[PDB]
Amino acid sequence: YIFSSDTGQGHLQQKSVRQTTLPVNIVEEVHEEKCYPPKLDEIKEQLLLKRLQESASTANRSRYQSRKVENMKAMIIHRLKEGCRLYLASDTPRVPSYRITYPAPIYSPSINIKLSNPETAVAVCNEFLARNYPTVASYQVTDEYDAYLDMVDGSESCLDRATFNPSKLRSYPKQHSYHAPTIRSAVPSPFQNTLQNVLAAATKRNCNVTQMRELPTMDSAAFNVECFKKYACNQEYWREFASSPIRVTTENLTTYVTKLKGPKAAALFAKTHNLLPLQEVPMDRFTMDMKRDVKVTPGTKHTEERPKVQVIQAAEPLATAYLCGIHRELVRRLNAVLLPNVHTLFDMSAEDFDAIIATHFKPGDAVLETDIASFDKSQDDSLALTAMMLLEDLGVDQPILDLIEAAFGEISSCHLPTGTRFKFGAMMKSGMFLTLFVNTLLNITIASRVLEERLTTSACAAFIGDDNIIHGVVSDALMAARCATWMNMEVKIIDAVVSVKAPYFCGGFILHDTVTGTACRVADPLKRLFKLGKPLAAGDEQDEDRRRALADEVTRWQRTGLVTELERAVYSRYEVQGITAVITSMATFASSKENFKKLRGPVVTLYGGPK
Amino acid sequence: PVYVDIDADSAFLKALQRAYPMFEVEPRQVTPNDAANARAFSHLAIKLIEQEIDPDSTILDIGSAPARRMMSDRKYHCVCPMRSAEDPERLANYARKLASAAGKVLDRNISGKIGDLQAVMAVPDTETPTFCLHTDVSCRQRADVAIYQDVYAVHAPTSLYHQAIKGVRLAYWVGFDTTPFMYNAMAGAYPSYSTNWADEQVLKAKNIGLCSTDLTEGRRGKLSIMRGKKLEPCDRVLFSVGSTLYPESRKLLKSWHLPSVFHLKGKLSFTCRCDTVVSCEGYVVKRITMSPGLYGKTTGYAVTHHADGFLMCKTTDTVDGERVSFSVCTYVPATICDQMTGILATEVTPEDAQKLLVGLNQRIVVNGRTQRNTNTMKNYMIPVVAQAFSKWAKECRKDMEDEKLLGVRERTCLWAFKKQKTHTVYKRPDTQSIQKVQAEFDSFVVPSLWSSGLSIPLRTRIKWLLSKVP
Amino acid sequence: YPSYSTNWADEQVLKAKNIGLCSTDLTEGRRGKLSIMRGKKLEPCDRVLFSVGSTLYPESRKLLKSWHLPSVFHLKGKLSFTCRCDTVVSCEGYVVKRITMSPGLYGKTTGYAVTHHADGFLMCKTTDTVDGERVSFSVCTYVPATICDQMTGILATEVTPEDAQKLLVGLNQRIVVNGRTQRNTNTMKNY
Amino acid sequence: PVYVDIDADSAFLKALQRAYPMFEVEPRQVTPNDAANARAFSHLAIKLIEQEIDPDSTILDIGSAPARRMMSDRKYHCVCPMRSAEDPERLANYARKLASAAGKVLDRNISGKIGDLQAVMAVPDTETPTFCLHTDVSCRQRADVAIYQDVYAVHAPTSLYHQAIKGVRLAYWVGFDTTPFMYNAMAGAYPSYSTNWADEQVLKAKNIGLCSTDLTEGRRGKLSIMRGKKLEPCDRVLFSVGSTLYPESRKLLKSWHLPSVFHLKGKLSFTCRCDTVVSCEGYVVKRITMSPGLYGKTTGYAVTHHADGFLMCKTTDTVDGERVSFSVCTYVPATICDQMTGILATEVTPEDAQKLLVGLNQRIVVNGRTQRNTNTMKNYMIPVVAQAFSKWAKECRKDMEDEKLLGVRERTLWAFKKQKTHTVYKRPDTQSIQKVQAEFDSFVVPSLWSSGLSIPLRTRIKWLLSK
Ligand SMILES: Nc1nc2c(ncn2[C@@H]2O[C@H](COP(=O)(O)OP(=O)(O)OP(=O)(O)O)[C@@H](O)[C@H]2O)c(=O)[nH]1
Ligand SMILES: Nc1nc2c(ncn2[C@@H]2O[C@H](COP(=O)(O)OP(=O)(O)OP(=O)(O)O)[C@@H](O)[C@H]2O)c(=O)[nH]1
Ligand SMILES: Nc1ncnc2c1ncn2[C@@H]1O[C@H](COP(=O)(O)OP(=O)(O)OP(=O)(O)O)[C@@H](O)[C@H]1O
Ligand SMILES: Nc1ncnc2c1ncn2[C@@H]1O[C@H](COP(=O)(O)OP(=O)(O)OP(=O)(O)O)[C@@H](O)[C@H]1O
Ligand SMILES: [Zn+2]
Ligand SMILES: [Zn+2]
Repeated sequence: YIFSSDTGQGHLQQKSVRQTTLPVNIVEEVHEEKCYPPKLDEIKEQLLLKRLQESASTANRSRYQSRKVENMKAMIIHRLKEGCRLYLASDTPRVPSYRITYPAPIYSPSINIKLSNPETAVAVCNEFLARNYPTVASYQVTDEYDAYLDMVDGSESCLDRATFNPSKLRSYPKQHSYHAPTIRSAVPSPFQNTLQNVLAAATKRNCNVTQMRELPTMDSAAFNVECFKKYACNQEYWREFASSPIRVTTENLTTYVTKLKGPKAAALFAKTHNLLPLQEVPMDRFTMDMKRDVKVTPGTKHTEERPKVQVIQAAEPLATAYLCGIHRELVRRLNAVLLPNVHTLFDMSAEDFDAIIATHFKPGDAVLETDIASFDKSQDDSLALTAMMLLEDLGVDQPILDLIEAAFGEISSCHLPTGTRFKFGAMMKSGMFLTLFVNTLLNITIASRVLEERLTTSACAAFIGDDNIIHGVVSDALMAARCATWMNMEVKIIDAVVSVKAPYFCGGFILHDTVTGTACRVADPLKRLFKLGKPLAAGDEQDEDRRRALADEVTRWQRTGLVTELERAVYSRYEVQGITAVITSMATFASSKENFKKLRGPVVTLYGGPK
Repeated sequence: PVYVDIDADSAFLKALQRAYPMFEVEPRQVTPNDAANARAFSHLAIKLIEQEIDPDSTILDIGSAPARRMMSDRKYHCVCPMRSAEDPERLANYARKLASAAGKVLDRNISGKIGDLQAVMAVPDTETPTFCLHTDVSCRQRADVAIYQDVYAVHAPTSLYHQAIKGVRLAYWVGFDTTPFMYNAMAGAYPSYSTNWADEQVLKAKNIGLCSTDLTEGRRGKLSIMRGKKLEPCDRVLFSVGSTLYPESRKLLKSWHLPSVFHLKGKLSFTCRCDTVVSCEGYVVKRITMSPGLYGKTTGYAVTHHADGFLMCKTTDTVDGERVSFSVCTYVPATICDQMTGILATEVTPEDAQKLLVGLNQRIVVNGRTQRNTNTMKNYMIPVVAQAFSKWAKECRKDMEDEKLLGVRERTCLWAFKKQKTHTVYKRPDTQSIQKVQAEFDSFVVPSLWSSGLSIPLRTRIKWLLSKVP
Repeated sequence: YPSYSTNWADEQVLKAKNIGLCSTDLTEGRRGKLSIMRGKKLEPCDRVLFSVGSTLYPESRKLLKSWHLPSVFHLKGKLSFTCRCDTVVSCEGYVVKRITMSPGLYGKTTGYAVTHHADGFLMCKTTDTVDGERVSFSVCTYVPATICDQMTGILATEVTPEDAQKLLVGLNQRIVVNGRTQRNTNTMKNY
Repeated sequence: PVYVDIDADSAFLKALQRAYPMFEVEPRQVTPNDAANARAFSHLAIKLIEQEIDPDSTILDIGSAPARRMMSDRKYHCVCPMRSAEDPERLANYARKLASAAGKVLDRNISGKIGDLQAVMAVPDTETPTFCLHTDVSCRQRADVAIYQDVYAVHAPTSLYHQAIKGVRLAYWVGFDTTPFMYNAMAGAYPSYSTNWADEQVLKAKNIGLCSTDLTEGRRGKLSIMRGKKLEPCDRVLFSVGSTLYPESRKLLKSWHLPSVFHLKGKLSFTCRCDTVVSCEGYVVKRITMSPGLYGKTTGYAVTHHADGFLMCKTTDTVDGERVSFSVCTYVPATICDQMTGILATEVTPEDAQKLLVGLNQRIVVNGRTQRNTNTMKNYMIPVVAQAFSKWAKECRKDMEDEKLLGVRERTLWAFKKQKTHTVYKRPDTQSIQKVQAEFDSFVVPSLWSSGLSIPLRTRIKWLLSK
């Protein structure tokens, strides 16, 4: 997710495109990446398969999958191209674009410090938890009978416009096997797929009705786009972009499918026999998915109240494959119209982010961080109109806009195992292929309107998802009065000062180095610490990608000139002392395969076995 | 409004209101009795009857306690033989209350009730318009309405005939349902009223509602000379309502399962009918009418309507260390039966059925308003009930895998047929049951000899209590 | 007659096991059952028993079938009349019929009776156990119109009995919230 | 309103209110007694009894403490023989309170009590409408109501008969439930009242409520020549309520488990009944009504109603260093019993059952919120209860694999095998039945009355009353 996940896969790429070998900033030109067209070959597969049988040590098998997957990719292109005959177009001359590059970052040396006995590391971590979090360290006294306790008490829900069968509401637990954790953090296990959990998750009541597409709604949207184009964008690209539309093209589909992996291509291939046309695919029908992981934050709140259940609304598989070739062009056009001091995390890597903010943040500087998650976007219909107006200005072809618009109105969801039907009104968060883009556009628009001209005169601004940071801005009564037109809790704002109250961004800390004198971003150690106290399901063999992720994260923590700063940042955020010992404990855990085995224990089986 | 002695949080209030839609019921608890549900139903039944009886009409009351009829503004004639072990307590209480409030109100013919009670104490064989010491056969008072309240010790055709020749044209009966005893079962229960009954031969069981056993280790055998090798129902049956014990007989219990129409032939002929007007989870109210003369024809059938499930299966248990098998019957709420329709389409093990029933026994609340209760049925009957459903589903799959021909019953020179196993009987809600009974009666035998049953010391005590009139 | 809690059965199948009006007892199965007669045929008789609520009414088949009058019939005797029969009200089993009678003799008779269906009528073969012996006969019932309309697509292919039962249960029981109006209804009886 | 000596935040308050819906119970703690729960029930039971009896009725009192009835506006006749070590202290306390309050109170007519107490002291044989030194079968005072409160030292059929011939038509009894002693158990407990009882032969056990042991290394054995191949309950039982010890006898305890209807025969004939009116987690209140004559017929059966689970199982312990086996009994709350219905559908090891019980007792969750340390049931009884459920589940499954035929008993070699039983479990809303004797005709009258006073004692009360 964004920077890096627990398995070190992340959402960002790993190729630098914003690096230069000169001590000054240089403007360059954006180019295109050529893609190899797949080709079909059956005679090679037949002979290789027979040659696979006679001798295959290690690389002989790999040639078979590469040949087999390559055949599947060619077949998908041939079938997919025929469906969208009424929307296919050709290549028109492109509009050139330019971008700015920055010099490479400088880092301080790192020294490794670790203990020897792995059991002592567990004792230190347990001592740290008890001293700082007394209630959390005394919760576990028996096994994990959460499923049984949830069945004993009844079902409480707050639904709206839903139907279900009462005869299928039964929640007797099934077999559950896991490994007993060693760290005394009480991280819950993922929930079981039952009808009771589905109703508990859908306990949200956002029933609000306003003017759908009337005159007052249009007036608010018209003002919003005016502020965005006046305080956050330059005027050198609008007229050129309107002349050249964006349409579905063979190159878009060929490039997209080639980027998929093995298993993903096979899954898509299985749904190409009865291929519906593009105009036949419904755009307002979704399916319900439950398989998720619970989210826990440092503190003592999960030992008193049960956490919520996460859900996913999945769209049609063919809908996200026909039109997913226009995401790259939309990103390029958006980056071209933004001001040089306004940045977006799309199409960057970890190193590029460090080089941009290398010489901007210094001690004693005020930074404003604001999130917009706590806001009901379903109350006002103008939030959807504003996004469409921005999309139309960017140069989206007219019939394609109708297909996109159909997914932002009335939608329905269904649960296949139980046949449960749900209906929702205007919704912004979903599982479609424009979710981050629309959220980023709305985040910039909200900030631009509230801050007015204070956004233009700034040193560095970064926007991604629902989080943002703006340099050199404080909190005054003018923004409170402007934002209090409807209510007061639209957004949450926090004031931060470098080297005194470290700013928080995307689950990390922004710190200023001492030896070199440059800014850098590091991860959150407490978030990792609670995560090692999560039970591991039996039969899982993913205990090697996590060790490498921990090893990389530990090295970044032990850089010289950042030990003292990290201590103060954690204390000013969570009011906790003594994290250097925890970091040392993490170092010895991620040193060998056998040292990582001390975080687990004997296997415990519940609700299973007729003995 | 009518007040009942139950708490406000009980789930039985909804059932009572549904069965009595012409009243307004409120709870008011003043006593923690263990049989509150049973007593509440009887209180409401009497109120309904009094609204259907024309006033200024005298009423007979067979086997009554006169303490609870004192405040009623009607004409009651109690028939109180001195036959049971509770009679002396009832008589003393009746006298004490009469004298203690002889002048406070004096508006319910208190003086008359005292006057004729003294007359009976002088001469035993005396008839008074309020009290007597005879039986239902030896009584001589003439009336037109008879009321039976929890009577199980008389023969219905004989008792009814003696009332008819004295001018009675209407009768009422209140008591438990007699359907389980027509199926020849060994044990049963009424969960809603906390009532358990069992045969005298299985009082040493282990997993029924009325039993007691001991701990043993296992010895090779017993030198019991008397060998029966038979286990069949007998006459003796024991009842337990709350914490009270009542012995009963099967012959008298089955005699109250009357058909729709029957004839009584003797020195005079009568025609009678029988209908059910109130039914709630085990308690029924029956109305019987009589008319002189013979009309129509009889068939001899009894019909019972089921508003909820009824089960009768076969179970295995150890009686006094020996493993045997018998039959058990019970009642099931309608909501539970409805939601098991989809599960029983295939074969299911008893282990799985028990787990499903427990899950279905939990509350469902949507938007702050409840839809399913937290305890629809009691938990001590789930194991036996879950076993019954397992066998029922098995017997349905075998029936549909062996098809016969239309209009032909196969019986295969000598021709013979085969009988199949039947280990469970299930009567779903909204389903009727029909039985065969007798509809013609012509024999009415009586002892024809009455003897007094009152002792001298009891007479002196009653007179002494009534002596102090202030 | 599910909508009125009415069940009727023939006098020869009163000891069945899985019908509306029957009663049986527990047994263990026997091989040496012999009977005096060797009856091999099972036709309905003239005696039928009705049960409305908790009340029993004996009936006869010939008298019941005599009220299924045609649309036009002639009564010939000392005085001749022409008669007609119409149905004006029908609701899930109960009908109201009106007959007009006029003196004289007119027209021509055909001899057909027509019944209009608004809900749905079924009659199939079932296998049960009567007095411990397994036989087969026929039963009939009424089905609502909404259920029949929603089963059109499923019966295009072949379906097993267990699959059909599960689909019917899901269509029958439902709870709808839709703001501030909860229903918890049942379309048809579950037995 | 009625005030009880109970902490304001205890779980027993809800149980008391449910058992007495005609009163208003409020807590007021003034002393840290170790048996507070056992005294609150007795206080409420007496108040209910007085409310239903009419005034101006003479009330007897067998084995009472005169100091408790001093401030009551009722007629009492205290039968107080001197046969216990706690009796001389009670008499001195009664005299001290009587003399101290002489004059300040006028509506309780204690002036008559003071002078009348002086009369019996001078001659310890004369009768008195307020005091006496006789026994239950020796007093010759006539009344109509008799009250027994925590009495286990008399024979019920004999004591009741002697009261009936004096015109008594009502009786009451307050005490512990007799059901555990009818099952012939070796040890038991009353968790709600902090009461433990044990037999004389198991006083040196290791893992029961009332026991004590030592530390040993393990020797070859003792110089024992007697065989002693029997371990059966005897007629000697020790009770412990809080910190107070009471010895009892089994025969006298079982005599109070009276049937529903029984007859008394002799010079005069009586018929009577026994009923239960109050029951709360071990304490019961019984009412007996007696009438003269002879009516009806008897059957000799006793019925007990269970509002909460009752358990009895076989356990293995180490008495004085040697392994033995015997049976124990206890009570289980109704809420715990209902929540275990699903899990006992399978075969569970004692370890799994014990862990599940701990989670239900300490870490329960309601409405999505966790309530820490509710402690519905006391923790020291969980290990034995967990084992009982494990054996019960195993026995039920074996019964399902031995299906038999209807109404037959197999005989080939004409003896039938008897199965083994290791657990008796009574679910809530289930009744138990026992067979007892309901015909009593033989009675014995001592007629050997003799005083048990002393000269130094008599002087003490005389000095106190001669202020
Ligand atoms: N099987 C049976 N049940 C009875 C009989 N008499 C009463 N009952 C039922 O037992 C319940 C309790 O009886 P009560 O209403 O308390 O009678 P009571 O006059 O207060 O005195 P008791 O009969 O001693 O309890 C009644 O509601 C009846 O349903 C009987 O004779 N036989
Ligand atoms: N087994 C048994 N229990 C008794 C006896 N007497 C009293 N108890 C119970 O012991 C409990 C402890 O309360 P106590 O403090 O003894 O009552 P008390 O008479 O006010 O004070 P004491 O002088 O200590 O007896 C009482 O509530 C009784 O229920 C007895 O003789 N045998
Ligand atoms: N003809 C009668 N025969 C018997 N009892 C009668 C008759 N008429 C009235 N009764 C009343 O029935 C009651 C007698 O019931 P019964 O003799 O069966 O007592 P029981 O031995 O305890 O058995 P049960 O449980 O049936 O009551 C008495 O109260 C009596 O007033
Ligand atoms: N007829 C009686 N026989 C014995 N005790 C009586 C009698 N009447 C009253 N009591 C009282 O019963 C109380 C119990 O005395 P008991 O003879 O049982 O000796 P204890 O061993 O100290 O008590 P317990 O046996 O109950 O533990 C005495 O205080 C006595 O005054
Ligand atoms: Zn009379
Ligand atoms: Zn005396």
